[PDB]
Amino acid sequence: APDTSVSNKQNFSTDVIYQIFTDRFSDGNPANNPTGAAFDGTCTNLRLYCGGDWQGIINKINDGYLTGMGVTAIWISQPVENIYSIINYSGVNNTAYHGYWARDFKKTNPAYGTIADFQNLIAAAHAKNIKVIIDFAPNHTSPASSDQPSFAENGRLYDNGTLLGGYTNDTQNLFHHNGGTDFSTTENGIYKNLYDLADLNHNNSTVDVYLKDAIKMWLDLGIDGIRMDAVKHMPFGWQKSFMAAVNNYKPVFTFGEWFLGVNEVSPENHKFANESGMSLLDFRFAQKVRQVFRDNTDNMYGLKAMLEGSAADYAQVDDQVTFIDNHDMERFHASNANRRKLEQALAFTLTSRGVPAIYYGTEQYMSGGTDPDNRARIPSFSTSTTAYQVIQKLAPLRKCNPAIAYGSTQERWINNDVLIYERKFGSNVAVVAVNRNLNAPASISGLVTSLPQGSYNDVLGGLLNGNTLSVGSGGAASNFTLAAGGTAVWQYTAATATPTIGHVGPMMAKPGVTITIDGRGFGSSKGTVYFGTTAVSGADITSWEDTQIKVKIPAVAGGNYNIKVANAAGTASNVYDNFEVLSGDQVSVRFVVNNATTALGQNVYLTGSVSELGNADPAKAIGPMYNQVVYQYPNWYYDVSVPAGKTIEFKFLKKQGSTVTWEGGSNHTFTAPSSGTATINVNWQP
Ligand SMILES: [Ca+2]
Ligand SMILES: [Ca+2]
Repeated sequence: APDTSVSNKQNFSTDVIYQIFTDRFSDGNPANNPTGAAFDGTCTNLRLYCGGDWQGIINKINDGYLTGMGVTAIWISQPVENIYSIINYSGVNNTAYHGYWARDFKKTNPAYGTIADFQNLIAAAHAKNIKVIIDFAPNHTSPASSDQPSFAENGRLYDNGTLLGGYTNDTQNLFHHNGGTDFSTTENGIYKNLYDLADLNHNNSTVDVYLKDAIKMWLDLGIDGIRMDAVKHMPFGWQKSFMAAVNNYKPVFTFGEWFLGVNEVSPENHKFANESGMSLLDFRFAQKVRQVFRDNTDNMYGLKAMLEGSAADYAQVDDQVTFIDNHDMERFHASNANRRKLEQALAFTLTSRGVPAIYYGTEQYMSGGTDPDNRARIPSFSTSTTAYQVIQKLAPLRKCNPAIAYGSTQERWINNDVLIYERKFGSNVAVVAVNRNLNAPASISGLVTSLPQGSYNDVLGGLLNGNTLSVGSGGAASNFTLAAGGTAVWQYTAATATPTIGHVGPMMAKPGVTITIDGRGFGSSKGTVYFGTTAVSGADITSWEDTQIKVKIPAVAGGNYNIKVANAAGTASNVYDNFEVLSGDQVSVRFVVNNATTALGQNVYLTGSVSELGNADPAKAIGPMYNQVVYQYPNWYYDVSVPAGKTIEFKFLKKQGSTVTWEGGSNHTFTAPSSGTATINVNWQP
């Protein structure tokens, strides 16, 4: 099918996701309502159980509210069974209405619905061209206390009914026991508890296997995507082996939550997004958009710079999940005023790079503070709101215009309160002019674009005070007046001649796995897929359309490659870099090194005989390794996803500045496991 089909689990750029907090959306079946002190019919107490369930969600689907909006995907609350306990925090009673306090990843939450209810959810949505993304929190279980078993549910972890263990008396070692986290360091915040949430020990074979088994169950259910929780509070090494597990099996678009504060740029966030095998939330995009349209703590210059920087930092920026607000921030809309700001941001976000998300109720101009004041129940389902329209107008541009789903981003006109950017993909253009100044009308002159010559009517139909554009020869738009707080969208579409790739996914898998190349001008006739230098043609190319191709990863050596297509004729497309062919199925193995003394700025990295280990390249070495929590310096440690059932030769190195000091002697060798975790404790060879 076309890259624009509901069937495409690997691509989400052309969609518009709608983030729904299940319990605060629609109550379609009163039956599953929690009782007693855990329920609040009125939803007046934003910390109890309101009644939101899968049923209600289906009800909004077939009723037109969702589809009307032009929404194409829904990311819901964690489907899994949560704890029933009614925890009390310094007086206030709380619940797992949020869906993060899990007890059993193999069962559903009765409140949300039953397996059937869920399956009904997947079928109801699929029937309408709506994708389904589920939240999955493999980080912790629930709140617990080592010294107090009776509190809550002792972070107990079940396995489809059969009790695995609990925080207290963790003899199996399913959990971590290094106290809570202070967020001081990336390492510290991984191996230590988050508040009171009993951290899971993925280093345990029992926990690693089980979790990789829970997601599959959901996989086989119908989900078209996952939303990893606390991707920052989980061992990067282990996450990659998780992704490897999903990919090598039933690949699906996966993104995670790596919070970012105002003006916050983490080189670590980039590396995770780039190499993990999954995208992340675009806090970088979101944080700035707010400073530019809501709190106004930066100008369009701050906006442009972000757009540019981000574009080079993330290897697959067209994979980041953009938004203006969510569960972890207050509502973009200030009760106080000017809704035009929200709408401008809304306009901004849906016509920009990446996959746009929309927090439920945003189209209703919802207020509130930080959680729980940002999870109130949707106050109405009216389709007359200007924000619903705006979404209803620009949303489908991701499906109809490719420059918007795969285009690039270039500034073309800008000052303090104005920004005129253009998306460009093949012979597809689109220019979005935005005037944030709410008190003045901007006068633009000298604006140049890629649009052909002719008139261009504002897609928004003057909805945001946007005008019709007059583009003369050369692409030199006439002198027009951008209305105050105005917003306009002119675009140009056209058949694309040469093969152009706009997407690839999964971006990480072993040989045999089937990838989904997306773009335009591939031709209706089967061609050939090049994986670096190796070609792919014939029966190994499961499918070929003008928009999307489906080939099987060739039997090549694990490592980074380039994807490039050549239509039946022989014409070579554009190159798509950063594809990782794994040496095979993966496992999470923790590496240990003794007496690795060092000096300031000098750290320890790990390299090895596998692509997964950097193939001996020091530029591609693993680390810097950790050395404070689990193990203490001079002992260094690190969790690395390695090829399963393979004899590996490794050697440690130390780096300080650009200078590398190698380990002495011959490589240490060991044999990774064909399943589960494993630890390798060795000593530094002088
Ligand atoms: Ca209900
Ligand atoms: Ca953790």
